[PDB]
Amino acid sequence: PPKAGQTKKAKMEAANKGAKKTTKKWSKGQSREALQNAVMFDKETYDKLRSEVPKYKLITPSIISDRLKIAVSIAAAGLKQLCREKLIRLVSCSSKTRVYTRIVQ
Amino acid sequence: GGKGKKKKKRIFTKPKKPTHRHKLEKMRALKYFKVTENDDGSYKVERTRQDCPHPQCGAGVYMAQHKDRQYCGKCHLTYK
RNA sequence: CGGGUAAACGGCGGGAGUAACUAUGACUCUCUUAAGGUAGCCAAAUGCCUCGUCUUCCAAUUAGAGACGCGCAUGAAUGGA
RNA sequence: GGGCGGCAUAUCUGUUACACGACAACGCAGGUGUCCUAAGGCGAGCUCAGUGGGAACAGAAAUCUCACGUAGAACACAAG
RNA sequence: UUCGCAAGAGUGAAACUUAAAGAAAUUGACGGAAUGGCACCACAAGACGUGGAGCGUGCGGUUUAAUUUGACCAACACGGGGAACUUUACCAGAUCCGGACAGGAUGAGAUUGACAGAUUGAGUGUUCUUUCUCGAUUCCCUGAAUGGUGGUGCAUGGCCGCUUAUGGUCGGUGGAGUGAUUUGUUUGGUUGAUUCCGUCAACGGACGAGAUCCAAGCUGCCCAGUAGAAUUCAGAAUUGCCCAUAGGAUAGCGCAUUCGGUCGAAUUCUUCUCUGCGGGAUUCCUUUGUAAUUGCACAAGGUGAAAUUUUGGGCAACAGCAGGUCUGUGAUGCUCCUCAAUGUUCUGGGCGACACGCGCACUACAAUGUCAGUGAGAACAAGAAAAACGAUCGAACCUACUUGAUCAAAAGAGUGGGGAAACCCCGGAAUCACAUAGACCCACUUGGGACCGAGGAUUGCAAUUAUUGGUCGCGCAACGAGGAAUGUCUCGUAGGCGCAGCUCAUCAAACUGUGCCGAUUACGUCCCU
RNA sequence: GCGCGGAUAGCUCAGUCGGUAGAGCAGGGGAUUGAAAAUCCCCGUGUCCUUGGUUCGAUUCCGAGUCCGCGCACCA
RNA sequence: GCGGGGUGGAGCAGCCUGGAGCUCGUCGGGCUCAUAACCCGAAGAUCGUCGGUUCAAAUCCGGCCCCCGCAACCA
RNA sequence: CACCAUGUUCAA
Ligand SMILES: [K+]
Ligand SMILES: [K+]
Ligand SMILES: [K+]
Ligand SMILES: [K+]
Ligand SMILES: [K+]
Ligand SMILES: [K+]
Ligand SMILES: [K+]
Ligand SMILES: [K+]
Ligand SMILES: [K+]
Ligand SMILES: [K+]
Ligand SMILES: [K+]
Ligand SMILES: [K+]
Ligand SMILES: [K+]
Ligand SMILES: [K+]
Ligand SMILES: [Mg+2]
Ligand SMILES: [Mg+2]
Ligand SMILES: [Mg+2]
Ligand SMILES: [Mg+2]
Ligand SMILES: [Mg+2]
Ligand SMILES: [Mg+2]
Ligand SMILES: [Mg+2]
Ligand SMILES: [Mg+2]
Ligand SMILES: [Mg+2]
Ligand SMILES: [Mg+2]
Ligand SMILES: [Mg+2]
Ligand SMILES: [Mg+2]
Ligand SMILES: [Mg+2]
Ligand SMILES: [Mg+2]
Ligand SMILES: [Mg+2]
Ligand SMILES: [Mg+2]
Ligand SMILES: [Mg+2]
Ligand SMILES: [Mg+2]
Ligand SMILES: [Mg+2]
Ligand SMILES: [Mg+2]
Ligand SMILES: [Mg+2]
Ligand SMILES: [Mg+2]
Ligand SMILES: [Mg+2]
Ligand SMILES: [Mg+2]
Ligand SMILES: [Mg+2]
Ligand SMILES: [Mg+2]
Ligand code: NA
Ligand code: NA
Ligand code: NA
Ligand code: NA
Ligand code: NA
Ligand code: NA
Ligand code: NA
Ligand code: NA
Ligand code: NA
Ligand code: NA
Repeated sequence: PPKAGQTKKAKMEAANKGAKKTTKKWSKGQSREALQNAVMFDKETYDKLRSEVPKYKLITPSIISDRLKIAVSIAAAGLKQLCREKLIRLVSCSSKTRVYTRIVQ
Repeated sequence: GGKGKKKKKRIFTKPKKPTHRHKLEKMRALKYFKVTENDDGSYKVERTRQDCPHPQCGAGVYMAQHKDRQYCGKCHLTYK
């Protein structure tokens, strides 16, 4: 075995006692600002969804959340409602993803 | 750690146990029998030691006698 | 301001560690200058300590000579040997 | 002695200094050449330094509260 | 001592020290010398990681009565090494002789074994008190002998690993050298190849390479009551007008579809499946290609299931290494212990012990996601017992079905089947899919489960140092993609995903295989090794 | 001649001036080795200089010192 | 008598209140067959000691203990 | 044409 030369038991003991914590953090990280997204609709936010969200060429739950500062869970819920009232039309659909667009005229 | 199969030479605290030697009783069968004399001159002998009841335990073999118990060598059954 | 010039006047460092007995320090670290004293020479008419230390000279040597050199404060035409 | 040192060369407080005032030394202990538009002026409110009992994080020590507190604080800088 | 301005030049010892110093050639090895090739245990173009976190595991240290020990590219999930007891080799203690045999002293009383009380960790005759039983098997002591996971792998055998994954190695006779040695075995092209063609002081051979062998893909004969299929009769089901809570896209335009429980019959057959010998592929075919100026070949395309060692393995020469193993063996020499044993059993502990450092894994850091549903769907494989025990079978082994169930999981039971193409099994694996109109919505958060608490069940002679599941809590434990460094890899491959076997009474973060989903990049080079 | 500073393990050198003995090297025994060097682990050490006040007691506070270092001793 | 200095284990800045820096050394991990060199990180300070000032002292004001200089002349 | 130092003693 590579038994270190001139290494003491006191040298050993002082090595492990100083080996706790210290060296770490090999990544920069670059922290981000928190996203304050509302979990329920306000009166003015719900008014924007019924009026401003239509006549958008591309409509997506993640897009609407980025506009109205709301959660995607309720952003998707409002979009499903706007389809029930035929204000927007659904172009691509799956379990995980829905794409909507404005109606013609 | 220690050397491979090196003699230990450990001290002993307890006294050494001697080996058990069989204590020999001289003329054993003379003690198991008491000789009686009949008026015709013939001698009748009856054993003073009990017989172990179990047929598997020595049909025709004797049974010990202590002050507190009575047991046998073969059947190992004891009476108190 | 920018160059040259010391046979112009002149000037020519300090602290610490280190070799398998122990001294010592070839070796290394560090602070530093315009350059950090080179070849030599020396208790020299130049050494304070100092009547330095060793050898020699005497019966006895603060003297003399030969050595050594941490040289208060030796040293190169302020010419060195 | 002079020189080197210092300054006793202009000047403030305490002590020497002897209970009026005055008093020497290169006597002792320290200061002065500055600083302040507020650190000047006035009015009004308040009480300081410290302790003690208590109140999350709170611990000797952060802030709140009640008492006691003759100055034991502060008044730019030496001292009275 | 002579000469020289000096620097020096001429002449020129000894004491002492030493077994070689030298010369030229040979074979190796080495070169920050040259030439030609090759290899992702190399790089290039990249992939996915490891190095950062938690945890499993091995290694070193520390600790300890002991934390048994080997190994330091080619040691470190390696010793098939996942150790509760055993294993087990270590530590604290207690038994047995498994000291055969020979020679002596006892001896038909040599001895063996023991209930009760206590000695003890032991309702352990170990020993002791007290006796009974046994019987010539044994005890006493002298030599000897045996056993040992004792030492020594630097005394060895065998086996293995490595040099060393490349193309290497060796005689005979002849030639050349005084000889080691050389030629053959060489250069040119080619090839993975000392593979071939050509040349030739070499001619003939031998081994390795290739061939052979085993699995994959295509196919022939054979073949089925341990594999299946298609029809025909019957018996049952849907049946046409229907437009989803918003309902898009995607085949149908003589007889309409289904129904492995409808456990229904009959007939026919080998399309799938099973497999012992075969076939099939070799540069075979073609370039106004490269090369050829003979050749050996090569590159593109064709034929084809397969197009270049077809793909993946197995085997693998000669020389070695003081490589590993004396911990596989009744493999072993020498040596060590040998009756309070280094033998052998039994009890308990340890191998796991934690300021720390390292190898290899596992799980992650989330939305190309986590949960809760639903669908369709593999392959390799394993399954029970004796000169024992019960009445030649029957129980151990693996399962399916039912029940438990008039209410959690894990369980627990009953019945039946399977000696394994027959039962499991129509093998309902997980990645995966879902127009699921499902929840979450960027946060150390429904990510991540480390750590810990209480209940309960199972395996075992024994669960404390949690053996392992299952339930509810903790989750405020790090971890938000990882510095310098560094591993493996060219196509059904990497990466991902499970499954079986193996260790296994109980326990896979392991290995050995297996199939599933399936790429990026390169078709090179000698810059690094 | 006087003043100052040192006398601690076998050697060298630390020690809160008042409870302190820290070590390195030299030795004995193990780990490693094919045997060694080297390296690591475990063990034997000690008031100095002499009296007093002894802080409750002294290398550590005083007196004497030895024994060694380091300075300095008419005037013209 | 006059002037300057004690700062991580070594040498040396900062000494211009609110603070300790540089090189080496030490430790951990890399590269290497291994050491050095080299690469990536870490730890280590009563700023001699005793007081005072200040809201606050390496840093300002005094005492002490050392270290280094310059003076010590005419008799 | 950047930098690239070293390897304790005997014996296989
Ligand atoms: K001058
Ligand atoms: K004389
Ligand atoms: K005022
Ligand atoms: K030669
Ligand atoms: K290899
Ligand atoms: K270990
Ligand atoms: K055993
Ligand atoms: K061998
Ligand atoms: K070869
Ligand atoms: K010849
Ligand atoms: K080639
Ligand atoms: K092989
Ligand atoms: K061989
Ligand atoms: K050297
Ligand atoms: Mg000189
Ligand atoms: Mg001189
Ligand atoms: Mg003179
Ligand atoms: Mg004279
Ligand atoms: Mg003289
Ligand atoms: Mg002289
Ligand atoms: Mg001079
Ligand atoms: Mg001069
Ligand atoms: Mg005067
Ligand atoms: Mg008066
Ligand atoms: Mg008066
Ligand atoms: Mg590599
Ligand atoms: Mg890790
Ligand atoms: Mg780590
Ligand atoms: Mg290799
Ligand atoms: Mg391994
Ligand atoms: Mg286990
Ligand atoms: Mg044993
Ligand atoms: Mg054996
Ligand atoms: Mg060997
Ligand atoms: Mg040859
Ligand atoms: Mg060879
Ligand atoms: Mg045991
Ligand atoms: Mg282990
Ligand atoms: Mg539990
Ligand atoms: Mg294993
Ligand atoms: Na006022
Ligand atoms: Na001469
Ligand atoms: Na040669
Ligand atoms: Na690469
Ligand atoms: Na990583
Ligand atoms: Na010949
Ligand atoms: Na020949
Ligand atoms: Na042996
Ligand atoms: Na190369
Ligand atoms: Na020797």
